[PDB]
Amino acid sequence: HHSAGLEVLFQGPYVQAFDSLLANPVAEYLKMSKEIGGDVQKHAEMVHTGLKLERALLATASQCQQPAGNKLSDLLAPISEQIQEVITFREKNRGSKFFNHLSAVSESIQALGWVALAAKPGPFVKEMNDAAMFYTNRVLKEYRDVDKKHVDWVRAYLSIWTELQAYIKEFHTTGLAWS
Amino acid sequence: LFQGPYVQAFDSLLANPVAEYLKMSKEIGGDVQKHAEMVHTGLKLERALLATASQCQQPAGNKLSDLLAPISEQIQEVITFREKNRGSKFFNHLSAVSESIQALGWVALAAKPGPFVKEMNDAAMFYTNRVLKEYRDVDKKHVDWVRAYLSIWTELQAYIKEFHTTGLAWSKT
Repeated sequence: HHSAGLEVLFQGPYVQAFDSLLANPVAEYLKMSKEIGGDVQKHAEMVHTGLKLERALLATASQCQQPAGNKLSDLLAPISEQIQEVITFREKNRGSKFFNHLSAVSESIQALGWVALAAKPGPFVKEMNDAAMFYTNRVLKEYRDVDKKHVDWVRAYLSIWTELQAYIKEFHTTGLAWS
Repeated sequence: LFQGPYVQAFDSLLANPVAEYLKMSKEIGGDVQKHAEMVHTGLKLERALLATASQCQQPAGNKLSDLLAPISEQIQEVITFREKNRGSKFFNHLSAVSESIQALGWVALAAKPGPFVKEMNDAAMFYTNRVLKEYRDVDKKHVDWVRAYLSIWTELQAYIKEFHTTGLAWSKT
């Protein structure tokens, strides 16, 4: 029937593989972000939308021929706007009580842009996760023996990019496999 | 970073209704703010699918459903929020959104997308009329919220009529 509209659909193989690797880190990161609240919670919602746009692009690639140099930026404009949204939130909230949490995310979120690389996407995400780790090391120093929910937040966030590296390694090693 | 023709034409029509809806929802807060963030996410996936349609040759059956699977998940997330928040002080605001959000599913139809979105707008209108009955003469922010939300689907219909009147136009090459 038409009144029901678009029913829930099963994800194709590219996204199924992505979800099996990234579901548990993403869920834990979203749980701990809600527990911390404030700016950490607001930022996680933006990261979660970035991840949802990551899956939408993987689905595109599984059914689409890689377009011309210029024509690809038209496909990546939705994910690059979301990456910038996550970055400008940190830039506008420099007075935040959770600045290092905001910095860990803004300085690593560009990892979602691995889909724009035709060579070495894995080392790119490793370098992004090294930047997240610098700021998360500060969160650990401040909260390791004060608030354990911040310690799990750090571990949960960093494993998103560790699990993204495992996904790229298994399926898209030499770059996102376009149709 | 810069948007393609399909999405730029969408933004020309939907940027101001969407912004107004998000600002009013934040003013109301609570469950209305929570729901609007889910609607904004759905609208972002809509744009992503319009960018896919501009550069991609139309897929058949299962290949097409694989493309639509991200947005279908988000539409359902908007719908399950209302079904799980029946004890809400903003139940009609919640109902207005969940009974109309399937308008984002127009991208799946092979014919007549406008009357489909119109029917979703009729459902939004039934419940927004209950928000108006209740909150006009109480708080005019709810009146501005209704006007903002209904105009999203009014401007969507103008986008469909102008560019994708017989169905979503996919790339021919």
